[PDB]
Amino acid sequence: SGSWLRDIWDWICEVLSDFKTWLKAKLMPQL
Repeated sequence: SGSWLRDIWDWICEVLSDFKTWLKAKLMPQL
């Protein structure tokens, strides 16, 4: 089995989620 891509998504989604909050926090001029 691969058993490797699952580990990559574990840290990729975590690091990506943190940046999403940082970007969304300064990307809401008009809502």
